[PDB]
Amino acid sequence: GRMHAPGKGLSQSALPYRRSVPTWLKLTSDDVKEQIYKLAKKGLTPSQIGVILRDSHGVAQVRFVTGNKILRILKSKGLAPDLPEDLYHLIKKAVAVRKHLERNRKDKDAKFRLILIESRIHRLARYYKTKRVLPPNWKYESSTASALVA
Amino acid sequence: VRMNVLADALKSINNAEKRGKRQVLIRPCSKVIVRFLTVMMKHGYIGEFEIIDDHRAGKIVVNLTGRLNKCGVISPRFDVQLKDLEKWQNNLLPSRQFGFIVLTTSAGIMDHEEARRKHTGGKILGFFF
Amino acid sequence: GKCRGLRTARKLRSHRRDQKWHDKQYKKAHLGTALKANPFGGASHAKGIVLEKVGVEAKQPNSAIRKCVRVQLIKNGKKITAFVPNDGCLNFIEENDEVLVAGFGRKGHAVGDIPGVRFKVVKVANVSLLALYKGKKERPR
RNA sequence: GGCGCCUAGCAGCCGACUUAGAACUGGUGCGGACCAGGGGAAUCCGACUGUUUAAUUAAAACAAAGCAUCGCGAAGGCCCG
RNA sequence: GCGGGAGUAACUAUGACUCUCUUAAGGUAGCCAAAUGCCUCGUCAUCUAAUUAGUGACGCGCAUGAAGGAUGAACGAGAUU
RNA sequence: GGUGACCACGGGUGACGGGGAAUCAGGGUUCGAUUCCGGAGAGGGAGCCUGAGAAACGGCUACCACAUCCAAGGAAGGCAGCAGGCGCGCAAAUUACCCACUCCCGACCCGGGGAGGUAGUGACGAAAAAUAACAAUACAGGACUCUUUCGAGGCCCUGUAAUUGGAAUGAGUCCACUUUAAAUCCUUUAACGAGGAUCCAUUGGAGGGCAAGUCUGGUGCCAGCAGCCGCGGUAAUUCCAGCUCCAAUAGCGUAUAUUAAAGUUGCUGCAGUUAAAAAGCUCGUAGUUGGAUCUUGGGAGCGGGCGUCCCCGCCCUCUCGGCGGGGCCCGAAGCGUUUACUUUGAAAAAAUUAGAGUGUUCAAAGCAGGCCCGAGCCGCCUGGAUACCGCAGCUAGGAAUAAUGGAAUAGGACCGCGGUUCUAUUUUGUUGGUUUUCGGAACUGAGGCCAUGAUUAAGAGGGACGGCCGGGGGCAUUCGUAUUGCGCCGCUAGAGGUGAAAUUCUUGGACCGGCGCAAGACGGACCAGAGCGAAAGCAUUUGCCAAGAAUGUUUUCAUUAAUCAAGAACGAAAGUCGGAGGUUCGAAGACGAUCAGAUACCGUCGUAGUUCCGACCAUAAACGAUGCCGACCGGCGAUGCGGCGGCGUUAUUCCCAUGACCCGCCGGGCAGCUUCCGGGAAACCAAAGUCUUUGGGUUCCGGGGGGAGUAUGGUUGCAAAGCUGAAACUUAAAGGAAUUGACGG
RNA sequence: AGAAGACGGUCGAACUUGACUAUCUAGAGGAAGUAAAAGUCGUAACAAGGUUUCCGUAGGUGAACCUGCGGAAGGAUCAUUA
Ligand SMILES: [Mg+2]
Ligand SMILES: [Mg+2]
Ligand SMILES: [Mg+2]
Ligand SMILES: [Mg+2]
Ligand SMILES: [Mg+2]
Ligand SMILES: [Mg+2]
Ligand SMILES: [Mg+2]
Ligand SMILES: [Mg+2]
Ligand SMILES: [Mg+2]
Ligand SMILES: [Mg+2]
Ligand SMILES: [Mg+2]
Ligand SMILES: [Mg+2]
Ligand SMILES: [Mg+2]
Ligand SMILES: [Mg+2]
Ligand SMILES: [Mg+2]
Ligand SMILES: [Mg+2]
Ligand SMILES: [Mg+2]
Ligand SMILES: [Mg+2]
Ligand SMILES: [Mg+2]
Ligand SMILES: [Mg+2]
Ligand SMILES: [Mg+2]
Ligand SMILES: [Mg+2]
Ligand SMILES: [Mg+2]
Ligand SMILES: [Mg+2]
Ligand SMILES: [Mg+2]
Ligand SMILES: [Mg+2]
Ligand SMILES: [Mg+2]
Ligand SMILES: [Mg+2]
Ligand SMILES: [Mg+2]
Ligand SMILES: [Mg+2]
Ligand SMILES: [Mg+2]
Ligand SMILES: [Mg+2]
Repeated sequence: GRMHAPGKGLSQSALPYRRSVPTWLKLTSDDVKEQIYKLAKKGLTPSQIGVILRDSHGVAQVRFVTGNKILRILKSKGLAPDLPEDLYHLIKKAVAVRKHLERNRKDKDAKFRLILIESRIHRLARYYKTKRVLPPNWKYESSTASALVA
Repeated sequence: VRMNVLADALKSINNAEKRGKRQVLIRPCSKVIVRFLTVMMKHGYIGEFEIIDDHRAGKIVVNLTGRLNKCGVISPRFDVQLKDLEKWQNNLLPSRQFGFIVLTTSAGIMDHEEARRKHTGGKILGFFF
Repeated sequence: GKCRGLRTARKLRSHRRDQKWHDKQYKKAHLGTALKANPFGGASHAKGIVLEKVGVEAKQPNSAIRKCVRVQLIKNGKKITAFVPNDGCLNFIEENDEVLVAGFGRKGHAVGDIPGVRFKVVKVANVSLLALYKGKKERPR
């Protein structure tokens, strides 16, 4: 079920049993890596890079075709984002909700959603500090988080 | 969330056996499940089982022979010494003439009779009769 | 359900000793206020001085005058009411006697049709009421 | 300028008051004069601060913030003349 | 501004209750021998050796009572034990 | 600084701790003042001398409380040692004898020991075990037999009562021996010692539970019995008695603590819709619990018989192998993680527990004992085992399960090669000069090689993205009639309201009709066992603002998760505070009716409120009277959303798209029907199933009914009140579901 | 070699005083809960209990209770037609 919702959805992705690269794919590992580099310089997060690569260039799995994941490739080249993608998007959502709430004081539904989002932020930050992705003293401040996103 | 894969598999086998199905599919496979099923198959309580191998955790399809009464689990894997194995045995088994207790030992996963035969204790896994 | 983890013994024992206060026997035996309220002070028998001789009406379905004595215990000076349990043993009871009183059967609870009486007289003036009733020995004149 | 490592900071000079501690000591006396709250438990009234019968009443009286009511849209309400 | 008279509970005593007469409405919540109670130095308790004093309590209250009633810290050259 | 929700600190203990005791399926629950070990104290404290050892008390000093003598000047005290008194009590023994045993002390074979031993009291409790046995007559009974009921004796077993009727023994009197320090007791042994063998068995019962009387006489809801149901009000199976029976038996009853019964504390192993019970809802830290994945199969003769069983052999490295230079062998160093776990070994006082041996006359006991002795045995054979002893600590095998780590900015492993600073010993033996790269350690630069190094991507989760979807939320805006009030116009005498009336409004034009105006509420019908939201809740239009489930995904991260004490957000209505507004309805209040009364139900009016903004409160039958996450276990037809695939109809258009229908499939929801899945006390429930065949993870919470959600304390609040929350006492039922009947304005 | 005695220090009993904390306990008056009397008044609940019952909240009344607002069915409706 969902972390903060009473939903039990099943919509997922079914990765095929064939890990091999399709024969009709003419892109080589370095070619896909250069495409990822260009998209990352354009500013796309790894999820968007994967979506563009799958939709347009016909590559099924970057890991299958290159042997490495998109974030691993970006970090190896040295242009991975300072914050993780999901944590960044959670902070962005929290900033948007706070900006709405400071004008709509009666939006108690928005206050409840804000509490849920900030709980998710703190749990994810705890995970990242455990994995040493984030600095050990990293803390999400509601006041200063607005300058980190958008 | 699912925290005891063996417990889920054993409950599925028990329910299919009670309903009278000829085959049962248990979705999360593991080495512990395969060893438990191997013990049951060597004692003849189940038929052949085949492992469908996906790149994730595999699935198992077991042929039920219809001669199983219960295949429950002891979820907290208590440490079982040879001095209290008899108390576990007469607490969990229907009689002293049949029924087996599977416990994971240092020598491997095996029933209580073999555990006593080669003189070792271990952690309780489950039972079947 | 209940917790079953390998290291849940602290919670199990804490919950057990919290819930053990909710039955009347454990509460009575371990709170101490019942012991303080008990006139005997946790003793099987007690001695007292007969303050008075009284009659107690039986309960609603019955109709009788149960013969009791109002007795002040020698220790702690508490005043209780004790049934005199035979046909004519009230005649062997007079004022200022030193009587021995025991429980009346069910641990500080009233018995039968006698309301609010939890004790009965066993001996008077250091001679047994059974002995006096059977005539095996005489009042100490 | 080739020419060296105070970098755990040193050297010299100068300077107010204040606090804390210790020893000794006097016939237990020491905030030695001066300066300088007796205290507690309650009852009544007034909330408080303020004001008052100069020349017998400083109060519980008056005032007060707070509360409530009333009149009046200017050719008007209230008042002087 | 905010009432009377009668009867009434298995000991007595009160009167939950019931009759009537009457009012514009019959004094409600509260509070009391109070700075408001004649009788009165009321009755009971406490304070004392002894208290017309004080406090607490009671209330058919001569003649308590709601923009004023009842409380409640802080304060007072206020009255009292 | 140190310690704390892994419970510190504080309080209580009717707490000395342990070995152990009671109970006894397993698990446990209670008790250990008490003879063994350890500790503490000597009326309460405190301070000391001596001595190796004392903060000693049968040592001292002082104070306090008691208390002895006194010639009143002083002096002397410490039985929680042995006895023995008083007091307290429900509650516990003789002011006895002895150092004879076991040991202790001393200068010591010799003395002393209220340690200790012996005896006395002793129904604390435990073991054994009398109160009778036999025979012969009568009267019965037997599968009895002899002729087929008839009658008897070639048999057996009871009971009734007797001049039976003579055999055996003790309990007692009591000589001696024995025992013993001396006695006592036991065991021996003289002599007396039994026929109501009067040498006398009792304690509780006879309605049920629960074995035993529907006997008789008294009493008459009295006396009394009765643990509980109940008995007794004049024919008592229950009281008081007689008789007869029942149970245990030298013991039995009663009271109280405690254990089992109690699966009514539930770890094993309870429950939580309706019986008592799941928090209003969500988040959330401690706590608890966490997906899959890393060595498997192949070998040889011993081999649970390659006897294709398999005791089983397995087909770590480097250092002097102790039998500076042998293969004749096994020792010094380390573990290519750290643990949990399991097995073994050690170390774990005795007694007690279990248990081996042993005829104590048997047994409880005890740790003894047994073999021959022809009399010379100028003495032989033994035993005084073993098991268990939790947890913690130590050691050695195993490596399944579970935790934990190694190489990702390579700051990685391994083979070497540069360039660095010191030094135990060198011996380039006369000392001194010493060269010592000598040997290894000191840092440091460039290489080779590692298959160089990242498990997979959960019908776990988070996040991105796409098209939607929705009375989800907030802000603004728009509209609708209705109601009420008002202003004009018309005509009229009633209108309203009710069961009936009446209060009320009305020739002042009430009601009614028409046209307008104003205000504040409210969003009908559409509107559903439909949707959304964590719940509370959410329904006129349009716009804006953020949010969200589900779906689709060959996107991304890679375990980030589930439940959660403490804490936090929201939380209908009513209620509170401040400001606006106040149409309707309408607590309080007033009146009219009804009635025996009517503080009500009905009617008329009407304050607070109902509306909006801001701030409190935190409660509801806040309900599904039903925790959340996860898996499994029937069928069917629908419905909402999203997606996918199909004959066709329809919308325009020239065809496909895209809408509206039709037929299906998938996923997530609200539900419904049906079923001997199964459960349940049943009602009923596809969950309230997968539960004695009992264990997926986790939170809260109940323990007969009342007292009582009360008192008190704490805490929150402006208040109302909210949260936490007893006890005394009382009671034998209170309750749930179903059945039959009776009753129903 | 040395006794009495004294200054000081240190352990420090004990007494007085005050504070805190435990129990036990008196108390005018007030306000409850249990039990028994066919005591008085009414008849709120069980049937549609004669105004369906009940929950939360607020006000009021001799008393049970009544009334307003929101909720529940544990209801007296599992249902009401295009
Ligand atoms: Mg003043
Ligand atoms: Mg004031
Ligand atoms: Mg002046
Ligand atoms: Mg003056
Ligand atoms: Mg003056
Ligand atoms: Mg005021
Ligand atoms: Mg009055
Ligand atoms: Mg008065
Ligand atoms: Mg006066
Ligand atoms: Mg005076
Ligand atoms: Mg007074
Ligand atoms: Mg009063
Ligand atoms: Mg003690
Ligand atoms: Mg002890
Ligand atoms: Mg001792
Ligand atoms: Mg001592
Ligand atoms: Mg001493
Ligand atoms: Mg006898
Ligand atoms: Mg009898
Ligand atoms: Mg028991
Ligand atoms: Mg139960
Ligand atoms: Mg219930
Ligand atoms: Mg947590
Ligand atoms: Mg695992
Ligand atoms: Mg009218
Ligand atoms: Mg509200
Ligand atoms: Mg207001
Ligand atoms: Mg009205
Ligand atoms: Mg759980
Ligand atoms: Mg109870
Ligand atoms: Mg009613
Ligand atoms: Mg009614």
